[PDB]
Amino acid sequence: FTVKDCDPNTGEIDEEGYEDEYVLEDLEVTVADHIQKVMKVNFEAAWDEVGDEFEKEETFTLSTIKTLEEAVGNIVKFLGMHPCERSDKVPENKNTHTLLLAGVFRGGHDILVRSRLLLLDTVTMQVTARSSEELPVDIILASVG
Amino acid sequence: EPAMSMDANGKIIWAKHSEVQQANLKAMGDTEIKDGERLPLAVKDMGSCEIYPQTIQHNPNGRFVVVCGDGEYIIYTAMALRNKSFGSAQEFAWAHDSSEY
Repeated sequence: FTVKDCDPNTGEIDEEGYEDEYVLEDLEVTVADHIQKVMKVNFEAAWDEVGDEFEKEETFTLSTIKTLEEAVGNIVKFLGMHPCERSDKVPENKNTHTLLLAGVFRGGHDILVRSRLLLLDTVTMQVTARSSEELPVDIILASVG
Repeated sequence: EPAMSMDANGKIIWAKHSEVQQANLKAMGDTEIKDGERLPLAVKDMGSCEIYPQTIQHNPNGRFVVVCGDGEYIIYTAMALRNKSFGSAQEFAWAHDSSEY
């Protein structure tokens, strides 16, 4: 900006004044500015289907902590989607969990996620992102973080 | 020295003169001239602290200065002319990053 001084009493607004620039804050763009979180038009089918065309994967095996919760903090909250297919709920503890989760991404097509968190007693887990849009499968796996 | 630190826009804001009030900081200038030859300043004080310093150090982005004097540290929010913060020292490091100390 070109920075101009004020008199608030009665001012002056004149062509001159000199610039300095100040660095502003980052904008990060989310996976929730774009999405409508949903319930499926056809989960059974869709669920699978989305796999069919779309599916990328990441696996981790969890050996120092046996808790979802960290993961959980990043996922419900980052994606802004619904955990489910009756596979959401956990009390202050729970043995196993799946979020098979929903919403639709911008540009029309959908971004779909299944997270099977598996507890043997370590957690090893299958995160699936399946999508009706290509950019989202790679994204979900990242974005969730 | 006085206590001053310069924003790379081009304002070395110092304070005081030698024992004058701190009331005097500023300098964005406005003009250009030859290497050997000499230059003009702007005029618009801010400040009129009390504590008498001997350090000025800019924030790592010039920005937040922490100034120590009388043995305590006033940090200023500078443009703000706000006290960014204060306490008593002994010795210092900014976490260079520009976010801790």
